[PDB]
Amino acid sequence: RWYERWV
Amino acid sequence: SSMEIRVRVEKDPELGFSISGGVGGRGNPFRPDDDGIFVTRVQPEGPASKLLQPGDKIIQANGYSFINIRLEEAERLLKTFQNTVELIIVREVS
Ligand code: NA
Repeated sequence: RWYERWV
Repeated sequence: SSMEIRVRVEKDPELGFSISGGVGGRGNPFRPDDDGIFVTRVQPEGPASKLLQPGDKIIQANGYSFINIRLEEAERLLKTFQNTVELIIVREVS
């Protein structure tokens, strides 16, 4: 699945 | 139908949003067949609140094109920028 990264 | 939005987010200390997607990446929850970089969550009381929205596609950041960019490169650029970051995003409307 898609994943997210915090910036 | 869509709009292009140029916004400045002042890091404090981060931009306050997450990204998903990227070329060769694992996709995104908004446009499945689009390998772009998508704003995914926005921190509610953070620097990007009321500026960016989930689903916004980042197409430029501080003059770097984010079209056809790898997720790791998008993330590392965004984290390396200091102070105010100028983003151009594409926002879809129903
Ligand atoms: Na702030």
